[PDB]
Amino acid sequence: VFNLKYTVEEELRAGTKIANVTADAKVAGFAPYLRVISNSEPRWVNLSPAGLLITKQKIDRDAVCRQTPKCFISLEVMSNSMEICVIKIEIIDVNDNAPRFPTNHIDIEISENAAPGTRFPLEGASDPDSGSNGIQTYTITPNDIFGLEIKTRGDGSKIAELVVEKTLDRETQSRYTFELTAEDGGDPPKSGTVQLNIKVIDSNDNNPVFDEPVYTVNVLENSPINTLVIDLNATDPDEGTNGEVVYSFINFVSNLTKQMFKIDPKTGVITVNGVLDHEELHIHEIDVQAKDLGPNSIPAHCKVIVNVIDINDNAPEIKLLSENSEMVEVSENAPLGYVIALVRVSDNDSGANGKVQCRLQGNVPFRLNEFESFSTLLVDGRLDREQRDMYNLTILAEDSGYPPLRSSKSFAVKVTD
Amino acid sequence: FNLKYTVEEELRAGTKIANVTADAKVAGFALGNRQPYLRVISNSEPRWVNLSPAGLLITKQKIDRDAVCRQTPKCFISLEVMSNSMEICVIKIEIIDVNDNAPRFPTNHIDIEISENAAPGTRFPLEGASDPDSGSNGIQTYTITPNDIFGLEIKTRGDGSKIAELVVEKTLDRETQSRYTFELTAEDGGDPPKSGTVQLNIKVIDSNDNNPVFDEPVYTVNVLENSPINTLVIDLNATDPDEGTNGEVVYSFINFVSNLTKQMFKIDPKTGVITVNGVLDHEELHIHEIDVQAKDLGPNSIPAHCKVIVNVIDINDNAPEIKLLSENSEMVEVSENAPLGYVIALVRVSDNDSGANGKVQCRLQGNVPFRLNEFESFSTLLVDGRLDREQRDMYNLTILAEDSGYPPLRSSKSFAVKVTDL
Ligand SMILES: [Ca+2]
Ligand SMILES: [Ca+2]
Ligand SMILES: [Ca+2]
Ligand SMILES: [Ca+2]
Ligand SMILES: [Ca+2]
Ligand SMILES: [Ca+2]
Ligand SMILES: [Ca+2]
Ligand SMILES: [Ca+2]
Ligand SMILES: [Ca+2]
Ligand SMILES: [Ca+2]
Ligand SMILES: [Ca+2]
Ligand SMILES: [Ca+2]
Ligand SMILES: [Ca+2]
Ligand SMILES: [Ca+2]
Ligand SMILES: [Ca+2]
Ligand SMILES: [Ca+2]
Ligand SMILES: [Ca+2]
Ligand SMILES: [Ca+2]
Ligand code: NA
Ligand code: NA
Repeated sequence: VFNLKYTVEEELRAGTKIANVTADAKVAGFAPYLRVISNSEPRWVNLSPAGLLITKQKIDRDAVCRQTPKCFISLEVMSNSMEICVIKIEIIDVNDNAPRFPTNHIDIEISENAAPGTRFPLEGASDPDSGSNGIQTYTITPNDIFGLEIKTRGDGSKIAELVVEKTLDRETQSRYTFELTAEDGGDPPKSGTVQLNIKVIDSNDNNPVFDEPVYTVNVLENSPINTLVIDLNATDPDEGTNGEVVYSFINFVSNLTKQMFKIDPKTGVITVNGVLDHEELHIHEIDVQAKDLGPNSIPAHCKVIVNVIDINDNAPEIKLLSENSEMVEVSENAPLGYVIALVRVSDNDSGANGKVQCRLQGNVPFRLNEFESFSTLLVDGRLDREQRDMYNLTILAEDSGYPPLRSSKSFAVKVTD
Repeated sequence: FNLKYTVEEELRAGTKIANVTADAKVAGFALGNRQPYLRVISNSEPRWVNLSPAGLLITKQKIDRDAVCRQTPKCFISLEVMSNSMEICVIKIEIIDVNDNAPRFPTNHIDIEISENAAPGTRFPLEGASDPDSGSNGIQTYTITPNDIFGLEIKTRGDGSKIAELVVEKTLDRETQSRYTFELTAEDGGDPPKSGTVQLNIKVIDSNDNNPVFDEPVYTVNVLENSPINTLVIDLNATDPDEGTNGEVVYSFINFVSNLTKQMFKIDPKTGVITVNGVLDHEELHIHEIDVQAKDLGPNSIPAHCKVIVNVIDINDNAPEIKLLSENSEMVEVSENAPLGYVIALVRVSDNDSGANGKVQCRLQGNVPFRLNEFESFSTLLVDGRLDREQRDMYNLTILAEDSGYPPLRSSKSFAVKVTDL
């Protein structure tokens, strides 16, 4: 009641003659000669009454027991009613089934600025063959930014995972592509492969940058509403909303500044939005922020100095300084340059455009004379009042601008003794 | 013709500015017998300064120089007076500033808000104060209560005024410090350098800078086969220091794990509690490899993975099995004339259950006209008493088979056995 043993390969076509067992039954045992009782998987192996042990088909040893060492089948046979024996048939594995990959390729996503060291488990393959003939190494198309760690399992199954070697950046490289191979371990080691698409996702890692921290532009007073002041710009390399800068004024900034100026948020054009006045205020300073729409925003800023320019938008003004500012008087015997009154040569506008000169109408007994702050009305000749009591002067005064402006203070002058 | 004078501001009680009548005489002016020696024609803001019939020049108010002329290096009253008759005379009063206005912030509190992840050299502008004093009596500098992480840069503008600007001197981290409170104060250039102050509230806002750390990389806990639904395999943990949403982790499997894996195992996505969810079986499959990811709900996230190995435990749930190895399933034949060890048939003792739970003993029924003889993998039905066909043509035998497990499982197979002649 003793055993036998026989090796046959797999994937070997039908009827392939494994052993003549009638001759072997002699060589250490007893002597239809044989009757068959029990064989596992008779799909594979039939016997013959001649003692001939033949195969029935191509064996898919990989199918019925993938990735395992020694996979045999056995059977029991009886002599001419005599004692029995066990034949065991191990099915040696061929390197026929090469590495598979389920998908043809796989996409994966990684946030930029993931650390150097980060890992990603990705395992996928199939090499149904067992032992040395199974899977043994995966490997990437070698590069200086992405490496690989095979981690060897307790079974034997070589799993792998994707290490991130060097520091990452989306503004530089926004996607990578690699070829990922998977190898066998047969004398002619076979291998399929797959493409690997990496996609480097946008971290809001830059913040708005201004060209210079201070801008210094000139604009004219009483300007039209919606006239330009400056188109600002803040730069962001980041994707979409993580790079979509938006602009704003920030402080109270003199509540003037709020309603003297408008701002387009999406594009950074500071517009006029009110009656600018030199003679209200001669310079403006506006604090402008600009942040991205992303998360962890760090707004950048600037200051914009608007030097507002004087236009000649105010006439002159002539005030007469006395009791009764519509009329005055002096003597018949009034001497050389009796100062009868002072007057104000007064203008609001800056410098050039508010420098007043003033004559006196026509040929007249009264002259006029200037000093720094005001003007001295001083007589030139004398009235023999004898004939004529009064005569009502007007005083002419034009500023020195363009287009220049005027005004005139008419008043009276009788004479006494 | 010309006279220059000087008063301080905020001087009540009509203080005596000068005696123009004396100073006109010292320079040389009209000796009018007539009484209003000087006649006042013009004066900018008479509200402040009233002259006198007898040539005095007295004041009329606590003058506020900072009101009418804030932040400006000159603020003059000028007034003109004609002689008794003949000549004119311009009088000037330069009002000197004194430090009666200290700096002032608009509130008593400034709440700002920085993000973590803001680099060193990042800046923020900030309003400043209101010192309507003039010259150095105005604001000259600002200061933060000094520290190692924040500082200030004051920039001095063309106007003369000083503008402060909050710079971020060193690398920030919420997880270690989430709030700073500082004192922002603003100084004069006064003889007593007067100085008001205000609170600053930096508030470091959470960036999603951390990604879950798993307690280990490979977890390995064992569960019984046929174990019922919701019997827990392992409670997992991964840790995020970050705030709220950016902190809140969720747990799940990732790959085509094994279509079975998901059929057998749940996982609560909030807690990291992998429960059971199916008829888990040893004789189906003895170990699994569940691949768990945990990522934080929040911006520019990085996930974190681990591998839990669940060893399934063979319990004695599958029976023994007794397969007779003859062509006829239920009966067997043999001659009455047998030689005391005629092997009539074979039988399969067999059990799925691994190791000890499926190693099977097996016996006959009672009294033994025949006998069974266990070998490796199968047994052999030999004979014993070699009996007569004339008395008993047939017997109805039964085999027993009990495994070496607890609770111990047994089954049986009985059959007939007629006898012939040869
Ligand atoms: Ca095959
Ligand atoms: Ca093979
Ligand atoms: Ca292979
Ligand atoms: Ca980047
Ligand atoms: Ca950005
Ligand atoms: Ca980016
Ligand atoms: Ca104007
Ligand atoms: Ca003007
Ligand atoms: Ca003018
Ligand atoms: Ca004052
Ligand atoms: Ca003052
Ligand atoms: Ca002050
Ligand atoms: Ca941190
Ligand atoms: Ca987090
Ligand atoms: Ca954080
Ligand atoms: Ca079972
Ligand atoms: Ca079991
Ligand atoms: Ca059992
Ligand atoms: Na723009
Ligand atoms: Na947990």
